[PDB]
Amino acid sequence: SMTVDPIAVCHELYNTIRDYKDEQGRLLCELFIRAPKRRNQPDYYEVVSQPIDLMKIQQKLKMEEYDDVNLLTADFQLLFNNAKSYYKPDSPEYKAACKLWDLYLRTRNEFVQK
Repeated sequence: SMTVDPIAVCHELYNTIRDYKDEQGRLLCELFIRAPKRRNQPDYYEVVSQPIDLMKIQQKLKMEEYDDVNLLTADFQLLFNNAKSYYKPDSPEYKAACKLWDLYLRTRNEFVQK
């Protein structure tokens, strides 16, 4: 719709990512629940400067911080870009990042289309 309620749309988009299974029945978001701890993953933090995960995004959602769809988009962009920065194209993480990002955008586009 051209006239949307961002708080509502952001809740739906989070739920989309939270609940999605691929055709193999894999709950792809499970790979993104927790980012590696800084003090336990020096290789990851050589290539990732600002970590984020679904725990953080869920907390922000609960705190009502997503009142602009662009803010949620930026957080998922970071979430998936960080994964693609460390993990290589053949990895489950990279593949799931590409798939969930594309799902995010497609779902978003249906909510905010003219």
